Amino acid sequence: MIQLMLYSLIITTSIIFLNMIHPLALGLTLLIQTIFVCLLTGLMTKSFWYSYILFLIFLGGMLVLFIYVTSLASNEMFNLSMKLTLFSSLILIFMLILSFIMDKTSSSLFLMNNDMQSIINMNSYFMENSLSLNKLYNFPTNFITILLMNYLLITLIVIVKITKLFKGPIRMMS
Amino acid sequence: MWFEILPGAVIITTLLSVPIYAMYGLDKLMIGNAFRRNMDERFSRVMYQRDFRLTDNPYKMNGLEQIPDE
Amino acid sequence: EPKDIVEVPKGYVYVNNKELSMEFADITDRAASTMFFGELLRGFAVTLAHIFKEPATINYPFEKGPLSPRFRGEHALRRYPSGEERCIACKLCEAICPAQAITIEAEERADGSRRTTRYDIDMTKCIYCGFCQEACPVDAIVEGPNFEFSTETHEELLYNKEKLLCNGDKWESEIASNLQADHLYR
Amino acid sequence: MFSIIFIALLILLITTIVMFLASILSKKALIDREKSSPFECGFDPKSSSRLPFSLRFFLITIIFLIFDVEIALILPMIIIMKYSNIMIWTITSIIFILILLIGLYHEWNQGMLNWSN
Amino acid sequence: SLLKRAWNEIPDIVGGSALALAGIVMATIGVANYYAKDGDNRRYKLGYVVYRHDDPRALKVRNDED
Amino acid sequence: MFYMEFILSLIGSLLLIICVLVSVAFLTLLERKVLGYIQIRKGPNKVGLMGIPQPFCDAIKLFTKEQTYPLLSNYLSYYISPIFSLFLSLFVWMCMPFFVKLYSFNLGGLFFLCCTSLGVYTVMVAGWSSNSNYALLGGLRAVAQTISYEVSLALILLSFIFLIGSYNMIYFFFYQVYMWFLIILFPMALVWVSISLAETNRTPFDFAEGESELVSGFNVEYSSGGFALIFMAEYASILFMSMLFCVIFLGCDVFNLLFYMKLTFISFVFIWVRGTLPRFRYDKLMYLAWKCFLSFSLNYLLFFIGFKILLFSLL
Amino acid sequence: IYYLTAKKVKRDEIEMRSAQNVIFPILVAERDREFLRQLRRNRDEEAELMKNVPGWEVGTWYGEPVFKTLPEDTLVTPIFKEFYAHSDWKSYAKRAHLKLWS
Ligand SMILES: COC1=C(OC)C(=O)C(C/C=C(\C)CC/C=C(\C)CC/C=C(\C)CC/C=C(\C)CC/C=C(/C)CC/C=C(\C)CC/C=C(\C)CC/C=C(\C)CC/C=C(\C)CCC=C(C)C)=C(C)C1=O
Ligand SMILES: CCCCCCCCCCCCCCCCCC(=O)OC[C@H](COP(=O)([O-])OCC[N+](C)(C)C)OC(=O)CCCCCCCCCCCCCCCCC
Ligand SMILES: CCCCCCCCCCCCCCCCCC(=O)OC[C@H](COP(=O)(O)OCCN)OC(=O)CCCCCCCCCCCCCCCCC
Ligand SMILES: CCCCCCCCCCCCCCCCCC(=O)OC[C@H](COP(=O)(O)OCCN)OC(=O)CCCCCCCCCCCCCCCCC
Ligand SMILES: CCCCCCCCCC(=O)OC[C@H](COP(=O)(O)OCCC(C)C)OC(=O)CCCCCCC
Ligand code: SF4
Ligand code: SF4
Repeated sequence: MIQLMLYSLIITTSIIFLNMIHPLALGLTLLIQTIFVCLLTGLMTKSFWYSYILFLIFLGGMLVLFIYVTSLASNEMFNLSMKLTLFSSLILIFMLILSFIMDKTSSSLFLMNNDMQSIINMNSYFMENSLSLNKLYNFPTNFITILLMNYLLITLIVIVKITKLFKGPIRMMS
Repeated sequence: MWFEILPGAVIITTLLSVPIYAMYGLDKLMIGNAFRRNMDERFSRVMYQRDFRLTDNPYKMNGLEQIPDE
Repeated sequence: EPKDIVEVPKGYVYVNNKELSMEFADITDRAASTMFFGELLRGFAVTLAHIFKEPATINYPFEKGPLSPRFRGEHALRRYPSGEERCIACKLCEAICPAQAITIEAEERADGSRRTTRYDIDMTKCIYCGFCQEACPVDAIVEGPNFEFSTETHEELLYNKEKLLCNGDKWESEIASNLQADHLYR
Repeated sequence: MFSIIFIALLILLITTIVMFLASILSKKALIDREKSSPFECGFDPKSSSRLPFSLRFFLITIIFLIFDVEIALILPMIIIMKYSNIMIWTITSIIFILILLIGLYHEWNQGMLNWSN
Repeated sequence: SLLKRAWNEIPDIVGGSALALAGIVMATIGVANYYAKDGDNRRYKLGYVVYRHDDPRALKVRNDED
Repeated sequence: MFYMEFILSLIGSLLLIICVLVSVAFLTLLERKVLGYIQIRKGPNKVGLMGIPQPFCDAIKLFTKEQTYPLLSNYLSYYISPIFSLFLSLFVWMCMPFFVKLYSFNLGGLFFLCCTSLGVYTVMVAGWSSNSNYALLGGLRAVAQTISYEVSLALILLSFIFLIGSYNMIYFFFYQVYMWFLIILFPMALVWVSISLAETNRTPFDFAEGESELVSGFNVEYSSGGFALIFMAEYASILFMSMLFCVIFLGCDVFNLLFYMKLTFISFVFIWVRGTLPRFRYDKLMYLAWKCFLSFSLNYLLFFIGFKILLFSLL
Repeated sequence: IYYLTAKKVKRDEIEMRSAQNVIFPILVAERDREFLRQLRRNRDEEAELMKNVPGWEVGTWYGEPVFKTLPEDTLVTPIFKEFYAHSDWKSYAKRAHLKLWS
């Protein structure tokens, strides 16, 4: 029931996100979108780690983007429309009705949770995020992690090169 | 002089001690066990499923009186 | 001891003039005070010591602060011990009132004595300076000890002759004690 | 997590009831023309706050974003120590923190952690 | 020369570098102590493992005292 | 899951919310009393019996004064942000380690970091939507502050987690049965005290609400309920990081009254730093949390990586 | 002192893991007996329900076998949805939503 509610909320916020001209409307819409996407991703995995990781990522990213909102397109008009509110309300109540009259066994995800796994699975009895995150630090794929460290260092070098700090601060009509 | 700081501090000490100790009563009123079952590990959750399968109360314990005489 | 950048003259004190020591002991001392917050812990220790002090607060209005017999407060018009009002309408106080708060109008009284018929003080134009106290030859106008005379209305802070006479009648004992204990200073 | 959703909705509901009770029990006086105006320390503003704002720490913000996704790869290895090869885990962990120290000290050497000015 | 300037201006960096060098030495000591003995064959094993007598993993099983 | 659980989880969460709110009120009373006693003067003494119902005087007045309807603001975004600020500042308190099963937070550090990042989002939304220059400056100062302390707060937390081996804060109790972690982590007792004041926007890092650099910071257009929920959100954040100082550095036991005495003492320390040290500049804050705190966190993380490999071979 | 404390915590964790390892075989024996009983019940119920569909055969997708290159008498473990294909949402939320509710 909660998964179908998250489906309906993600659909309604995606309709809202496709229709917003103002960057702050897009920012708040993608705030509630990443909240609902973080909860939905959690439902699929045995543990709740990557939802938390994705939330730290997408709250570390738009924290910067608001500073660029206040530095570029700080002055732009909001335009509320009754058509979008009526459309979102009608679609939202229609999908809550459709989710209430639906069989929730057929609409549930086939991905296995921590309790959907059987009792005979001895790997399920370990600590909940151990075997999932193991291959980041194991022998076949530590070199991809090495490549990611060097990639992030090269990324930082690129950011320093193409954002020249000695040219001055950035604003509109600089 | 300086002891008047202690009114206004003990209230922070007492009231924040409220939501733990009250549950140490409020479980014992209805659960019967002061500690409700922790669900951190998968095995504790599976054995909680076993207890709630055996009895409607998972905190009611089946002792040796359940076992038939043979 | 740290050295001096500029040699001081006689009778002068130079602040921020000591060179920072480059020997290992002073560098380790300032490094330990840097990473372990030595001056921050000293300031916290001084502050925690002054938590344990006695407060200097006084329980107003049960406890009132110290004052002086020379204190300048509400203007008041004294009277003689015989009962006659002391003021003789000479207009020295209004001539010396530097914000021109006092307004005096006078005529001959029915017994022939020189008396006022209007003695107004704009208490919102007063600065409580005691020039009328020093200018008065018969010691009529004084600054009474009263300072709890805050009003709700601007018109009540424009004293008439009758309000000043009522202040002189009400505050007579403390004004008499202050002019007993203060008159040879003036 | 389903209980956390319900208690988060209950906290949001309780805070909205608290704010609406603060609005209902507030004193209802008539709105003056210059009461609603922005404060601006008692005078006229001369400029709206929607005027563009100068950013002197753009490089620090993008370095913060890069370092935060670097934080997102450190958090696994608390769990991974007890279940992996110790040699490979130490090579990855000490090489990760030393590469971060090379990057941070190199940008400290260039002075790119100082605000543009 | 440069150590006195770094110890005067940025002493927390010097203390952190000493702590990190001590950590690198202790990591080397811990890895060498782990691989000096049979560290891959741990005494207590996660899960329920049963070995037959003809298995090559059977004679590697430790018989220490708790 | 048993039905009674849900009921007792709801009851314990609501009781925790009510007790944290009244403890926020008495924390304002405690700050106004000892912060006076930091100086020579006294605290509130006249109203009520001995100043005890003084937060009730402060709460009756702020719930009855006129709501500001500002002119140039976006009112529909200005009205909602203190509600969300109080909502996350009370929602973070569900992470509290109960010895009973309140909530089985296996990932309590990540939950704490998420609500920590979201509280400053409410602060910077309330700063922008007031449409005042001082409010926008306080909001941008709050964004620069959280960009300064966020990665430093995370890496320092990881070092404590390494001493635990798990992300569940009740496992802080088993590793502190013989002694407190104040012996080991005294430099990050200082560093976590520095970060926790930057988390709660408190002196020496008070740039989001400045009384001398700005005029009340981002609270310049908030009055009579919006300011009240912003103020309780800030003080509940102060109570939460006082609790987290007591969890990590001190004993994580909750069945002793000494834990709540220690929490009142760490709250007194939070008042005590404000009454002694002057405020920084946020230039020096950004130069501090990027060149000193982050470098020390990475270095002592290396020290804990080596010490945990040394300890694991000995076991 | 932290090394001694970690020794004590490791001793408690090893004792708890030993209790788990000694309790588990009874639980998995009960699991496999109830699993075989429920598999027999599901095979009977699928044969009862699909008697009207002409192309349906028991255990195959319209005559096509699900799993090939296997022995004829093997048993692969069915998925979680086929195990609860004859039950309401209350059983699916009773089993699958254990961690997410508490
Ligand atoms: C030389 O040149 C100069 C001049 O020229 C001469 C000048 O003139 C000036 C100008 C200066 C002046 C005019 C005077 C000088 C100024 C000063 C001295 C100011 C400095 C002093 C301070 C700032 C004070 C010290 C600081 C303190 C004490 C910190 C605390 C201060 C506060 C304001 C906090 C109080 C606010 C509160 C308490 C908010 C209220 C909210 C609540 C109480 C909410 C809590 C709620 C509850 C407890 C209960 C709620 C429960 C609920 C909802 C649930 C319950 C439910 C149930 C069912 C029970 C200057 C600067 C100058 O330089
Ligand atoms: C009962 C408790 C009572 C006390 C309670 C209060 C606790 C103490 C105060 C807590 C915080 C108070 C509020 C925040 C104050 C912030 C002050 C601050 O940081 O100022 C910036 C100042 C800046 O330094 P500065 O003042 O010297 O500035 C000049 C230098 N530049 C400009 C280059 C920076 O201080 C620091 O940053 C100091 C370092 C802080 C972090 C500690 C690092 C320790 C490193 C490891 C040491 C290793 C030793 C050797 C080991 C060898 C092993 C082999
Ligand atoms: C195991 C393999 C390891 C490989 C390397 C791994 C990564 C590095 C690990 C630490 C090694 C030492 C790093 C020293 C450089 C730190 C960064 C630095 O000093 O940057 C230059 C800085 C620029 O100044 P700026 O930050 O702009 O502002 C003024 C100061 N706040 O300018 C200053 O701060 C001026 C002060 C002098 C700067 C140069 C000092 C170099 C000294 C090196 C030796 C001493 C340090 C170690 C001593 C203890 C060792 C146990
Ligand atoms: C994570 C991000 C999430 C983002 C999405 C969040 C969405 C949340 C839901 C949004 C709903 C929006 C509904 C808006 C309705 C009001 C619109 C509005 O703007 O109203 C204006 C009104 C007065 O403002 P105005 O005069 O326009 O002044 C501005 C001039 N510059 O403003 C007002 O009067 C202020 C509002 C007052 C509301 C009072 C409601 C009536 C009382 C309700 C019951 C209260 C009961 C309390 C006691 C309960 C006891 C059990
Ligand atoms: C209005 C919402 C504000 C944002 C909340 C963000 C929460 C942290 C991010 C996240 O995904 O956390 C995953 C966590 C996962 O749970 P945990 O892994 O923390 O705990 C297990 C859970 C009963 C064992 C402890 O979920 C939440 O925090 C629930 C959020 C509810 C939101 C309600 C409104 C849609
Ligand atoms: S005290 Fe000074 S200002 Fe006041 S009435 Fe006397 S002369 Fe005038
Ligand atoms: S100086 Fe004295 S006597 Fe002369 S007019 Fe004034 S009050 Fe009267």
